[PDB]
Amino acid sequence: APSRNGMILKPHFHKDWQRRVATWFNQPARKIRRRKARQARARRIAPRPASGPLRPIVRCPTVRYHTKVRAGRGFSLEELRVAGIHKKVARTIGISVDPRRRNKSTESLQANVQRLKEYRSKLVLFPRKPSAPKKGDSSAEELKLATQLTGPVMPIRN
Amino acid sequence: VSELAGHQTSAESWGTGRAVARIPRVRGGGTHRSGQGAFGNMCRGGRMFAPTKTWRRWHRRVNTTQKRYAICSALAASALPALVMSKGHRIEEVPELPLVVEDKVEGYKKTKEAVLLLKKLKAWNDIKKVYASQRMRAGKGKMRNRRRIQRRGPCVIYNEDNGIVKAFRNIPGITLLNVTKLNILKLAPGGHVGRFCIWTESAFRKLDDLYGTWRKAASLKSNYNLPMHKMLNTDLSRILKSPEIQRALRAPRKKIHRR
Amino acid sequence: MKFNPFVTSDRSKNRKRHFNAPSHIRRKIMSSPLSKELRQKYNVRSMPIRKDDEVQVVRGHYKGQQIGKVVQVYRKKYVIYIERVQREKANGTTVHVGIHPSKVVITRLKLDKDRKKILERKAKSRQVGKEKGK
RNA sequence: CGCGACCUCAGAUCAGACGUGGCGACCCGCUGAAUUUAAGCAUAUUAGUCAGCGGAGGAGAAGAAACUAACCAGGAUUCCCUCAGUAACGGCGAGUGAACAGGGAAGAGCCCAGCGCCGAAUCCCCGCCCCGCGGCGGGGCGCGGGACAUGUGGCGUACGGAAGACCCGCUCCCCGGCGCCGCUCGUGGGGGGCCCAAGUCCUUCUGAUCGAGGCCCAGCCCGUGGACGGUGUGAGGCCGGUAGCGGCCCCCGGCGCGCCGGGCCCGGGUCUUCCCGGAGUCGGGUUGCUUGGGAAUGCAGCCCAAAGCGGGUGGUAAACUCCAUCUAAGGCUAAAUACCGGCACGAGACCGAUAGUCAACAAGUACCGUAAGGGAAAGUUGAAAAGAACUUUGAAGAGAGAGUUCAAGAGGGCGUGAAACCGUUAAGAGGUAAACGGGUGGGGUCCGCGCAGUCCGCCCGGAGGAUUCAACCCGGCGGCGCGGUCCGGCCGUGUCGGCGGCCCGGCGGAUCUCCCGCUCCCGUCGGCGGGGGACCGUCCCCCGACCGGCGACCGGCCGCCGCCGGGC
RNA sequence: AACACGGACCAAGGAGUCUAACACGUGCGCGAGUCGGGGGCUCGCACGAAAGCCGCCGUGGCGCAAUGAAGGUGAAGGCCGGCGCGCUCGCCGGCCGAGGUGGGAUCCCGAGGCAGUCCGCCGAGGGCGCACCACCGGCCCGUCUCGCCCGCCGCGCCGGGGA
RNA sequence: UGCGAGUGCCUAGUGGGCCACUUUUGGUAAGCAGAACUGGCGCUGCGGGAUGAACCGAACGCCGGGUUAAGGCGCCCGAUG
RNA sequence: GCCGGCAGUCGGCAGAGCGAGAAAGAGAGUGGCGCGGACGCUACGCCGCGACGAGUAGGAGGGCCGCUGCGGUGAGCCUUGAAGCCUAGGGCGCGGGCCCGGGUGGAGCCGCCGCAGGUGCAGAUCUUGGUGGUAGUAGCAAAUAUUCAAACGAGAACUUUGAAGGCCGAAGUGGAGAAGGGUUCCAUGUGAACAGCAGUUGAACAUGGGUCAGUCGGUCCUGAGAGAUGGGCGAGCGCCGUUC
RNA sequence: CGACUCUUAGCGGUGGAUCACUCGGCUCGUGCGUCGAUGAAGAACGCAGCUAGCUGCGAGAAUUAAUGUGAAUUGCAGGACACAUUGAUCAUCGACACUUCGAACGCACUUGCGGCCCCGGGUUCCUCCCGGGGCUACGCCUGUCUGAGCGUCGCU
Repeated sequence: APSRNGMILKPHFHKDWQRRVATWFNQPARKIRRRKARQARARRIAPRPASGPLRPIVRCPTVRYHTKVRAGRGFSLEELRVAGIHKKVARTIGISVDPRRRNKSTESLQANVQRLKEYRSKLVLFPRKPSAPKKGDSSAEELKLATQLTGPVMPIRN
Repeated sequence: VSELAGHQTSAESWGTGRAVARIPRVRGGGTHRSGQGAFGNMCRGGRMFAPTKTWRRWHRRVNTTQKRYAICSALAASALPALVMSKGHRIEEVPELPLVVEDKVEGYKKTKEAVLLLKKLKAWNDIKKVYASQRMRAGKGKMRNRRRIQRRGPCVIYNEDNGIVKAFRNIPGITLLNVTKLNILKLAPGGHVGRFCIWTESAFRKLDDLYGTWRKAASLKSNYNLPMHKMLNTDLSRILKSPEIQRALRAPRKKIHRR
Repeated sequence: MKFNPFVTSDRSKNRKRHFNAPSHIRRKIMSSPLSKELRQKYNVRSMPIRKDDEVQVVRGHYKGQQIGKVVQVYRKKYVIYIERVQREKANGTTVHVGIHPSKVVITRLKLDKDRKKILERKAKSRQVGKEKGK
């Protein structure tokens, strides 16, 4: 029974919504549960970054946005073949690899290659044995770095 | 209250034609609770009116500028000793209300010297007042894990955790506030701005690095500056007594004119 | 206050644990402080009451300077009996009115080989806090 | 007329295993309404919800595109926000109602059939030996059996792969046992057991103190311990605990190191030659259900029913043509997610015995109905039973005494004991039922501890007493000061100057331009990014002036006045 | 008052609550901006399942722009001088820069008076005119009518402009 | 002639009425049904009409004095005893 | 409602006023002894005039009206007596209600500033529980009937014994079973509660005891029928059917 | 004065309201997240010196064994223990045991009937009889054994 100028409201309360009320009192406990597992995740991988593998430079679809640069699913194989890293070695070294990503442009390809090229420069690959095999790292590069990288590795600057 | 309370029974009302008055009653049985009355707020047992649900609006969110507004007024009311005594704190022997001490207080580890520190600052009388105010809580709160109540004492604001929390821990009334984690619920208990505060040397120099002055930014918060005063000359006894205002006033009419 | 989150600190829960404690916990709750002279000889603050200790009465109607032996320990009602602490009934019989172990100071323990091993281990733990807390 | 293989189908108390049922808060697969709304009602809505059925797990499901998009393109699945109460559906009424993208939590990819190549190179079971065997495994020996060519195992799955020629520098991982060192972050992974500080000090009130006062620095001692509970009240120190990067003793686990017995000698790039797709399935017609999906979103029954530069999709049906994106009809996969059941806990601005779960107690008990099912009422003596010994009346229930307890004015349904109602005593009244309002009068119980009746200041008179008044001296404290304009510090949400701190200062800028890194081209020339460098706005040092203030923000003399103490 | 209904009495319990959507009014903070939702970071959570912080500080919601069913479009003109027909039209440079009328709380000047200067105060009359109301104008989008002009990479079933 | 005026938001309750001077419809008439203006009850107590919806007077915070309206002044019952 | 008034308590740093018919100042200049003065102003406060005071549904405002709990606050109260309850005591406020005095009681409780609600009862043929009038009233009347003496006991109309008189009249008020009941069967003791009076009594209570099978039944067989396996159906728990 | 009736007050009765307590519920949060043919859940029946109900337990029946702890349980008796001894009581519990029905499992629920082996009384197996123990349900997988077929074939 509307009276004197209200909006024609359509509340979606005609179902038995009281049986399916989702309370959010778990929010502070869920935040501690996620955080205490996040610190525990970072302590199992001692020298590895806490955020995980490297994400590529990715531009938005949906011309509404059309200019923002996101963190992608993974580096495509066409981007990996230019940089000279095999697709089954990039997963183990800490590079996100997906096979679905196409590469229609060219400037975006070199953006992802240059991201991967200078990533190998700052990467500290530990040897599998304590006696370092070929193409590892020198012992002088080890001792001045015993910390991870909080936040995403190489944060993407728009 | 549980939604099954007052609904585990299976009762429907006897129809019209009997001396009872249309109440959902228990069906049969050689029992005391048989044809008595349920499913109503008026009956013994049964459901309460408007049962309290879990999804009531328990939490209230306040704007960050408003939350930062009250803490600026709470810290500014820690000065002006007329405010502190109006709260009830014993300040008469304190040499100076903005008590700033060295950073050696951070390095203390035992409560014996923490008690001795407050006596040499002549602030022990507040704790002495707190001790005499320890009594049983009035009401039903004693059987709900709220047996004892007491006056709150001098809060100590520390900048670095080095054992100052470990010292001012058993002495009643003292609450430790981090400089970066100051709380409005302890800087102004009960909604009253008066609170006697203890500051260290590192804590006291960080106040103009947390908020700044009016001509400088916060420099530790992103976008904040001190709010503008609505009026500067708050003492109106001097404004009304200013010669440039008395010149413009007319002659008063103070003769009383009765019937 | 308590900082371990697994501690009861509840009005209903602490009384439920106290009144419904089993017999071997009830031995520990019913502990009595030693006399002053034994406290510098054993370095032990308190010790559970035993069957054949003798007791100086601290408080109550039977408070005084008499030293009397424990007759028997009644762990269901959380109380012990003393030889010279009793009360005559109406019919002339005597009934031992009990005294709670918290109002009991022990002048000398009834020693056995399972008791000497408790005096030293409480005294050994006493000296750990003195050396560590020095 | 038989024997011997093979295929189909039986019997086993054959040898060895497997499933049933229950719980079911969360989940999956079905089946599945009517109350209600639309002010009626039939589509709609309730609602794919209640009920019914089956199935597991600690999570399940889903899950690595026959995807979204039309963009300079994103890229498994799951959850939150937002899109959004939007597109859309709807007797276009009530109402119903998504999805893309973006920001986040988490983030891990893979394996088959086929195509092929390897001498079935494979797997299961029985006997013997060695090891350990309380989640029956590893190695060896057996013309010891069986499965398997109606296809096991290795390489190998759309991201191409395989086989040959040729270039690059090559040889660590896994499994089953054994032992050893680091207690292995919430401060030592987990579980269990035992312990760790300080008043029962003096006096006093009480039945009992945990009450009150005091204890050399506000008091006695501890406080990395002042939470709680018990103790005859109200306990930091009487006790258990509490706090602690505290201590001691067992049991279990993973990560590291070494030994034994095995398996495995498995790469990438270039060139050449080959191969590569899952059928009663997609799709179409029709029907029914569902969906926002609307000329049919999705799921099913029937009929038709394929192709390989093919097929699916590109939110309006159809025909033609360019494109864009995937590869369906096979399968596995933790994490972010839910959890009113159970185990063990913690907490409460929650209720406090007609409340809170039906159930604080021998509660799903007593009891009711043949049954499905329905289903209560019921907490409190006392600090301690010290539960009333004993005398007398009565057969006894019941009393009078006596006795205990501070209290029975707490006497076994006993913490206090209200009202309705009743018994008895004191007073008063009574034939217009009783009761009430206004106004008085009378009579009572108590109150004013009333019953020669309140004081407060100035002055006058005579009777008495101080180590005393004014004015001076010294010391201290305080106020004021236009001291017309004393000297010196401090501050300014006021400025000037040095534009000095510029480097012996940081921040921000959509203000400009020696070094480093990258690709393109022939040590050089052009591009991109970053770091210096200059500029601007804003915070700091120096001198002086000016302005304001110390009256939200002062130091020493000086001048005046007031107060106190001591001399007179 | 009823020959209308309920009420023998007493004790306890007993009925406009909560969530969401809103509209208006009010208080506060910021302000053409506002907000921290959600998430993450500090200290183990006693109090703390609190607080503080964020090139996440704006992803996003609301608002700053509306009008059309949609393809789409989208909120200012005037003065002065010159070039072609004074053709109220097209093209070049400076100025005002967001209209006007009426009513408008306040404030300014203010004749005079409370030999002769300054501080106020009142003052006939004259004004720029807050907010707000009414009206006339002006501008944007959809639509109707009357017509001409301009431009090109593609001269057209092109696009734009006027009243 | 008298009165300080204008204007904008939300907004409960109401949507069964009745009576009376006068005008008046149907009906023989009605304490009947149905209309117009105005005033009342509803929502309102008080004095009076013995009693009382609407009749006359008069509208109300708690009181003292005085004076009245309508009604009244043999007694009930104040007042012509 | 008043363009209401009151910051003026401007004191040897002083001169104590602006109720008064008339638009504006108890305004600055320059030439001719005795240390003195009542209240105040929670400016959400104080004070002065004028008018008015009804009220249903309804709306608004103030509550130093009240209940419960929470953050502060009263160096708050309390076993030399808290809450609760009673009161022919003293009172306050228009009122919601509140403060003391006495008695019982024995362990927690109250005021102020804000916060929050499961916050105020006379009714709802309201719910639960308790108690009245009725009222010592209706009633203890279906089936012919009891009387005398003795015993036990404290107690006899109801128990037992003896005698008398009766009734059921063999389709019984008898002697035995089936179904059902489950210790009710028997002895002793009690008379607290039940046997609508009583009871020395009972099917009430407390102690104990008591049911013995080759031949008596069940057990075995099958009837009406029920119900698996095979088979079929069903999304499904499962359903159909008893020779298909 | 009476008897009866009304109001108030004191005291004594019916009644258990109010108040203060609370080994209890409700809500939220955390960890784990585990049933069963080696017999689950549930149910029945028994078990203490005196034991009705609750709880616990299963003919080893108020608990057995072991570890930890260490002088009690208790309402009343009793008796173990020396606490100078694995030792009273408690908790943990990892060894043993766990009656009947119940998915319930030899056939059906009357607790009645069966069969196949082994052992001891009968007996010195020679058949009855008795007692004890192990088996005997359905569905289904691998393998073994014995089979069936005018199924397809060869040998004859």
